[PDB]
Amino acid sequence: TATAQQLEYLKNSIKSIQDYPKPGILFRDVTSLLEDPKAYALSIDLLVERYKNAGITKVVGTEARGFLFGAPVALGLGVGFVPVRKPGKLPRETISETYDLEYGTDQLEIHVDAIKPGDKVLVVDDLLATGGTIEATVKLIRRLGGEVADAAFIINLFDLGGEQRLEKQGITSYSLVPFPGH
Amino acid sequence: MTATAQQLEYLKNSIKSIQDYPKPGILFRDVTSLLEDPKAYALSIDLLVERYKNAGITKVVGTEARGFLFGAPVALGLGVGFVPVRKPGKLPRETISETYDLEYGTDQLEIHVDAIKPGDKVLVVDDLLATGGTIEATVKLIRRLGGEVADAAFIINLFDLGGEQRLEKQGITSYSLVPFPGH
Ligand SMILES: Nc1ncnc2c1ncn2[C@@H]1O[C@H](COP(=O)(O)O)[C@@H](O)[C@H]1O
Ligand SMILES: Nc1ncnc2c1ncn2[C@@H]1O[C@H](COP(=O)(O)O)[C@@H](O)[C@H]1O
Ligand SMILES: [Cl-]
Ligand SMILES: [Cl-]
Ligand SMILES: [Cl-]
Ligand SMILES: [Cl-]
Ligand code: NA
Ligand code: NA
Repeated sequence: TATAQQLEYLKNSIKSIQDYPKPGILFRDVTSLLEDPKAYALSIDLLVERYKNAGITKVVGTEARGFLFGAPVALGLGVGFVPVRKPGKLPRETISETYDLEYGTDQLEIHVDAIKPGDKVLVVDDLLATGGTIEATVKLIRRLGGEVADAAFIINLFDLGGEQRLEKQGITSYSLVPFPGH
Repeated sequence: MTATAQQLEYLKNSIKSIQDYPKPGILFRDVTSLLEDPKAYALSIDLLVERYKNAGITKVVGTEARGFLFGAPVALGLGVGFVPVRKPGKLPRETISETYDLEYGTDQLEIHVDAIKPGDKVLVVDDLLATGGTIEATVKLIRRLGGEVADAAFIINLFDLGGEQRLEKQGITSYSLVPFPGH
């Protein structure tokens, strides 16, 4: 759907920083896109347009960069936003999922009352790398009886194989900006 | 220009309160129940955008992570850039930092040096104003880069902790939707 001029504007809006966080890493920085009101609005409008007819009842966004894309997408779809958070940050009853980091593991939590049977959920995050956090988030949603088949991202690091990993869990990914490298 | 009684009631009733979180003797005001209610969440964003539509804001700064959920939709509603202020070691480009006092220790916030220019007029957004310590440090980051900040907006004001007065004395006018008593 989106024009060359639009996709090139979004790809050009994202700074890449060599040797962050360590030598030999090319970091894709979405904060330059957030600072540009044309790039930020275009990115939210394109994600909303993709899902306007999917019957989404809830958007789930991952802490913390995913909040910046999932919450505007919730408002554009006319639905509730549910955060999945690092441990200890949600105040009411939660469930937890563990996922791999580059170094060791960590947890994501969700409020148990945030998703129920008959919900259809979209997961939104800034960037698809391993897809570890998304696999964890999908497991939280399904444990509460929610349906999820869709994840949406600004950036797709397509050399890291996150998309095929999610396809095997029944998730279709939509991404605006593909970048090579790992 | 302000919430009606019906709107204030609806927003206040959309917020759940949790005793003895995150420590005993605090009554935690939880915005997640407002976020999950599309009527409450859209209303909250509409009321903040309306307040600043004529204020000449050039940038919105939102503090990590609950502030992101209100500052980002306000930035989009105003048609202006969003700048996150984050916990240390998350922002990848050149930063400056501020250290501030919490009840049981110190906390640190960072901002990208290139995100704020002299002449920028900045609105700061967070979910909840308590002592004002967090927003005070955020305002220092913005002012150290030459940004001009006269305005902070919140969903919730804990009016007993006098954050509003602490901020007005720093040239920051607060706009908050839901007042609650207590700490
Ligand atoms: N913003 C980013 N830009 C570039 N590489 C990234 C970014 N975020 C994560 N990675 C890389 O993806 C892997 C981490 O995967 P994950 O644990 O899914 O974040 C490592 O190889 C990281 O260097
Ligand atoms: N009762 C409370 N309910 C929820 N959040 C709180 C409460 N008291 C303080 N906070 C949060 O704690 C941090 C410290 O607030 P401040 O004292 O304004 O720096 C901010 O993120 C506030 O939003
Ligand atoms: Cl993050
Ligand atoms: Cl659990
Ligand atoms: Cl937070
Ligand atoms: Cl009360
Ligand atoms: Na490498
Ligand atoms: Na009007």
